Amino acid sequence: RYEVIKENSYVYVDYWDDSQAFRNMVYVRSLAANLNSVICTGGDYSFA
Amino acid sequence: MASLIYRQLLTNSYTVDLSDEIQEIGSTKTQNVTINLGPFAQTGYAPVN
Repeated sequence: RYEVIKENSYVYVDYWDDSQAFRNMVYVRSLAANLNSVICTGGDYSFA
Repeated sequence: MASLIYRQLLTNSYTVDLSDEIQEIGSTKTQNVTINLGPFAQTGYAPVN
């Protein structure tokens, strides 16, 4: 069994930071973002 | 003295009408008056889910 992520899969990234603003995002009315895409590419793996 | 006051009245009754006619038409006509609220934000949460 080997796992493969494809178009029916999701990647989740949990994020926390120590910035003063972040201490501020508690009672939120709305959030919006303009985020870049990134390509994740597999490296080699040898089976000895 | 009283002579006036008394008579003075019945003399100025014709007025009763004009005035009388105001509070009717006046009220029969009327302007739309404003609500001064908005001291602070109405603000609430804005989506159910």
